[PDB]
Amino acid sequence: QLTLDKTDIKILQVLQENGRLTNVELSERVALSPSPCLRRLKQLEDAGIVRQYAALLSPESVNLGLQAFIRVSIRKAKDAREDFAASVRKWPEVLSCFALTGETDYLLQAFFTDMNAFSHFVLDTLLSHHGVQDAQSSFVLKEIKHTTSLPLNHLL
Amino acid sequence: TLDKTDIKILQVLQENGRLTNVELSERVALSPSPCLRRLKQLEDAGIVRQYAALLSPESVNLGLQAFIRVSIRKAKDAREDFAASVRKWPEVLSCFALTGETDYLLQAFFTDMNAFSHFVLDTLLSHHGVQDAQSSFVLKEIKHTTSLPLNHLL
Amino acid sequence: QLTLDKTDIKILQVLQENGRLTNVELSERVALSPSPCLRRLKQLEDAGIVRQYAALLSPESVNLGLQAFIRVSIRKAKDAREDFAASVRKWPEVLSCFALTGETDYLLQAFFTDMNAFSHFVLDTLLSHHGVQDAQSSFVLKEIKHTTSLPLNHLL
Amino acid sequence: QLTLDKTDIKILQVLQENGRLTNVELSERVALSPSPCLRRLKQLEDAGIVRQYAALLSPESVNLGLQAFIRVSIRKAKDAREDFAASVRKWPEVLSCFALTGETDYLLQAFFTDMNAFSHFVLDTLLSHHGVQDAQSSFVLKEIKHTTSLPLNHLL
Amino acid sequence: MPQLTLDKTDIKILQVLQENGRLTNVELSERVALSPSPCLRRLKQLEDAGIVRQYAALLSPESVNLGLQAFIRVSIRKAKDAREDFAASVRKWPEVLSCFALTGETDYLLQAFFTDMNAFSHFVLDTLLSHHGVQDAQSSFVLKEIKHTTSLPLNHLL
Amino acid sequence: TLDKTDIKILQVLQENGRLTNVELSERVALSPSPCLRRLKQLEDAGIVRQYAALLSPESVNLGLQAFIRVSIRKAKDAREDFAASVRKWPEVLSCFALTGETDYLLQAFFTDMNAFSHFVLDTLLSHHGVQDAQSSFVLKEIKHTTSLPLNHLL
Amino acid sequence: TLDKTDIKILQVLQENGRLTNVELSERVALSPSPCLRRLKQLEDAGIVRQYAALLSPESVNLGLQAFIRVSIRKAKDAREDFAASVRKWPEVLSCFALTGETDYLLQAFFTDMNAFSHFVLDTLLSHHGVQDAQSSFVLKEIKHTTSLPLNHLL
Amino acid sequence: QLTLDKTDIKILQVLQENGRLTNVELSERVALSPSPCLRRLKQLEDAGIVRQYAALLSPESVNLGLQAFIRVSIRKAKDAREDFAASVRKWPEVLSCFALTGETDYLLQAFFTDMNAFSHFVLDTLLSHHGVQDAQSSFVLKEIKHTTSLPLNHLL
Ligand SMILES: [Ca+2]
Ligand SMILES: [Ca+2]
Ligand SMILES: [Ca+2]
Ligand SMILES: [Ca+2]
Ligand SMILES: [Ca+2]
Ligand SMILES: [Ca+2]
Ligand SMILES: [Ca+2]
Ligand SMILES: [Ca+2]
Ligand SMILES: [Cl-]
Ligand SMILES: [Cl-]
Ligand SMILES: [Cl-]
Ligand SMILES: [Cl-]
Ligand SMILES: [Cl-]
Ligand SMILES: [Cl-]
Ligand SMILES: [Cl-]
Ligand SMILES: [Cl-]
Ligand SMILES: [Cl-]
Ligand SMILES: [Cl-]
Repeated sequence: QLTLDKTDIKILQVLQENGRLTNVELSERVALSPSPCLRRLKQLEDAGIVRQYAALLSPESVNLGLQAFIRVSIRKAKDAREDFAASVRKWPEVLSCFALTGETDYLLQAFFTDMNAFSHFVLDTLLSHHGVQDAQSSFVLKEIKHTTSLPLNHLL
Repeated sequence: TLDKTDIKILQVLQENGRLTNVELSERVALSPSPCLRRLKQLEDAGIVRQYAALLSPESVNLGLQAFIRVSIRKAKDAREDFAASVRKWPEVLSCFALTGETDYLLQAFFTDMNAFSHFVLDTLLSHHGVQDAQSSFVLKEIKHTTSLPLNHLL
Repeated sequence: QLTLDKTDIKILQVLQENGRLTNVELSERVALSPSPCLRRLKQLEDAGIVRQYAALLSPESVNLGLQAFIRVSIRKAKDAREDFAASVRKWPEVLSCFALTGETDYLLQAFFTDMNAFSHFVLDTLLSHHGVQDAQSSFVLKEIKHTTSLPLNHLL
Repeated sequence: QLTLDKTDIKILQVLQENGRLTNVELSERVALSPSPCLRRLKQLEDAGIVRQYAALLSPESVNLGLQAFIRVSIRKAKDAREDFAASVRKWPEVLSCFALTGETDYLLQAFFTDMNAFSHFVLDTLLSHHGVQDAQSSFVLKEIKHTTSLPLNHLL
Repeated sequence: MPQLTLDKTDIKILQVLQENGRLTNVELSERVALSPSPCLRRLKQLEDAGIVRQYAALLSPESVNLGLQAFIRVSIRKAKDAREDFAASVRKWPEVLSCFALTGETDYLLQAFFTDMNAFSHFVLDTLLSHHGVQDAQSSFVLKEIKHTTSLPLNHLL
Repeated sequence: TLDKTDIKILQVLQENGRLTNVELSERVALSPSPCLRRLKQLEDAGIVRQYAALLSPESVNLGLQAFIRVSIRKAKDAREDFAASVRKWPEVLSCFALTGETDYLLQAFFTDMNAFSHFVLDTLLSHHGVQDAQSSFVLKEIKHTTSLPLNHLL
Repeated sequence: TLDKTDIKILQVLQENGRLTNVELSERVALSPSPCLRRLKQLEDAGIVRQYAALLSPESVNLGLQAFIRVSIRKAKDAREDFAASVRKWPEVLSCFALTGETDYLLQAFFTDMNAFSHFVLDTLLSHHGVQDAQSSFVLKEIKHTTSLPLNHLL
Repeated sequence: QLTLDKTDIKILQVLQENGRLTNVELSERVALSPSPCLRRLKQLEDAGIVRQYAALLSPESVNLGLQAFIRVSIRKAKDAREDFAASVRKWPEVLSCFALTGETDYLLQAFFTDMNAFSHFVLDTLLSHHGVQDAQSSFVLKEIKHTTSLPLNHLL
């Protein structure tokens, strides 16, 4: 079970918040010299800790006013879970999809311009999928918090 | 005014947040200087809100991922107080007020059930604004990206 | 109370579909001369059988792309229902409100431009009303049928 | 499309509540001369903003004392949704039907003389529809508000 | 114990009376192959034992214009003497024929009769929901009666 | 057509189906013969449909009262077949097709959970027309009368 | 039939199942021979069905305790096939057919959510007789004993 | 902590099923001499691995023919949880009580002679507890499986 030191956590905490920092900029943030700082970054990156760097966008800025959480009930037939998994990976409007432990078989998170766009997706793609028994959706009224930064204080 | 090129820039940067302008301009078929102008404007307008290192939960021993459905107390200030506190809980990555029976959906990460339990009993349910909560946990990730769809703009 | 016959039913059927027929046009299709037709229609109005003539609009034509069914739970406090009723009647986005027999205390039918408008209303107006314990909402994916015409065949 | 101003909105606000006003009456209320007023209404009709004029009746006055909200669960089979939609459009007791985003696949609003008539409809027509999986209903205890007027001032 | 107390002919008497509560002793005795005197003694024991708790005329609801039969699910408020106060009021409401505290999510299940939905609505809005003990109620209505008897099964006593 | 006196007759007999005409006459404030004649009209109008002895469940070792919520199979004749079977199960006193989520509500009596369990598992759930069933049991009987309200008729 | 002393023996042994007969008899105020006779009769009668060492779940790295609500498919032998399988799943300690909307409630133990996920996805949901399952997890154990109440017998 | 080898596991597997085996019998089972076996068991006890030895009884043999699973809703005040836990620990008919992650706050497992006894407990002890908001229950129709033995193969 992974264990990091005080400054390696600091590095990871800076990178999560600012994925596009030069080494000097990171060095300054974590209180190291660029050489030791770069050396630390290597090993973290080489450990698989960092899986991707991403630009995160404002959904409103690209006319995606509608954010849906869709609860999908899967058909109880063979390959339905697999087939559905495969299709969801090819739907760009669905950002995330998890098999969950409760009543909802799959929770999907998806973005749309408006309800008309959402309606076309649900009726013409989602519910028509041979592996999908049913779906029900709720929508975002307000984003309270949304970060991609994982908690790391358990590592110290 | 986002055209085919602005969209491509956005699509490339969502997948590869750490691309050099050299590689960016190449992938979006622009000379370096026009490309750097476009990106900067996209950044200044707030279309690009942040660049982020995305870590692997497993790699950092966060094996338990929770979706917590929170029922808020029906009292003045509860919603604000709760929102204010959730912003200070680093195990909670996102919190959305929703349109259905669930008032707030939280997505959070923990090492194991023990850590989750300490959070729920001693922090979440003990918050004066929280009436109740129930949770589900991830059995399997089928998909997870931070990339928004952009095709509707085209 | 009026006694409605074949001809009165025909009048109501004709006007439910075509509310703006002139008396001459109405009289032409119902088997009453224009004078008795005029008189009978005023009787139907005066009896409260015809409660209103309305122009019906297309929601999409006036940028109302979001139609919501809002299930509201009322607080068990004195005046909650009465204060809620009074408020609902002054909320223009809300077209219909019915106290119902099942688990939902009140069902509201409302129109909005988009989810953002819906959110402002739910958060700033509905959920902040002192009589309102909670709300949950569903939205129209597709209109299969929508008429204002009541069935009248049982009267024949 | 058309560009709507205060006067156009007023024309629409007035006709939504007073569907049967003569052109002269309408022109007096909206502060337009009869000729321009006539032209303008034709344009609003032609644009599809005004889709119908209807006499609205009192359900009680025509012995339709039971108003049902029916939540219908559709069978997951090919053509079930379309066969159901086709049939619903031929059932005069059902005034509206909407496919919704939540747990209910379709919400129906229907009027009946009484529970007897409801029960005949449900047992002999609705639940026996090959496309219908199940139905459950709620009935109106009290009407708090019921209008057909859409809110328009967002256009100003 | 009833198994000890009641024999095959005492069962027969209870079955007969459950279906035909207005039989004289001579009639009852004739259907149970008993003489009036013993038959009357046996019935007396059954009434004194509390086995037969009541005789009643059962009416057709439709014949008295009671077209609406409701099953009402009531949630009690968690307060001192909410349950007691509610039971007291429900015992006074003639439209409610039966009320049970149940083991599941529904706190109380009520069975009630009304002429139509308007009368149901007046009861619910003005009487039931206004009651300080009542947190909430939700109701279903009979589409069709498949079976309705008051006769208890007695074969286990044999 | 029913007047105040007809209402009194039905009210009285609902509570005591064994009352002699003499006693009934007194309670409804009629002479014996006009009272006997009114009651025959009511019996012949269908208004009185039955006279019944009502027994104590506890007295006959039926200490378990169940309300069973049955989901019917969505098939031709599953309803008709379930209905025909229910009519032949003496432990089931009442069965109604309802308007809500519960397709059929059955009211039934058993000695104990043991006998209930045998009924549920070997008779109810094994029926071809039964999709599922779930049950609640009586904790306390607050009220139980067979008497209909009649005040609406006056 | 169980007298006051038999009850005492059962009370003591439910809490201390490995006591010597000498120790046992000292705690019930009996000589060893009578105490030994009594215990043997209780064992022969089937009253004491087993002696068991009880373990700390956390001590053996079983930090996740699950309650699994399983819906059985409506098909011939599904229930029986599901029962037989459950009996061969060591992670499942108990399984009850219940009266409410949950057909079967299982109590099971796992090291963590990863192990739980494997069991649910690869074993449970893949069983032909399982239509659906949903689970909850222990946040805190408030009380857990194996001792049956015996005061009703006194 | 105490690190378990295969022979410690075998001791636990054997004693979980037969908690009353003598040291001679236990050591024979697990392929040890009596003395080492005695020491190993003591250490497993001292480490808290074996927390208790128990005589397990047949519920039916002692007239406990009703087994209930009680889903309790706790009153949402700071005192309710601790007061309920304290009271539950003193109710012998409740064998186990767990706070769960789902909608049910606490799940109780409890035994009674019959529905009379259960009802008395629920109405007069449980529902009347100041910390209990509500409770709902299910009952065992059939025990498919019931053991106290934990699985231990993950340790091998
Ligand atoms: Ca599911
Ligand atoms: Ca809510
Ligand atoms: Ca409600
Ligand atoms: Ca659905
Ligand atoms: Ca309840
Ligand atoms: Ca149903
Ligand atoms: Ca079930
Ligand atoms: Ca809860
Ligand atoms: Cl999966
Ligand atoms: Cl929208
Ligand atoms: Cl909020
Ligand atoms: Cl559709
Ligand atoms: Cl009605
Ligand atoms: Cl019982
Ligand atoms: Cl011991
Ligand atoms: Cl043993
Ligand atoms: Cl875990
Ligand atoms: Cl043993």
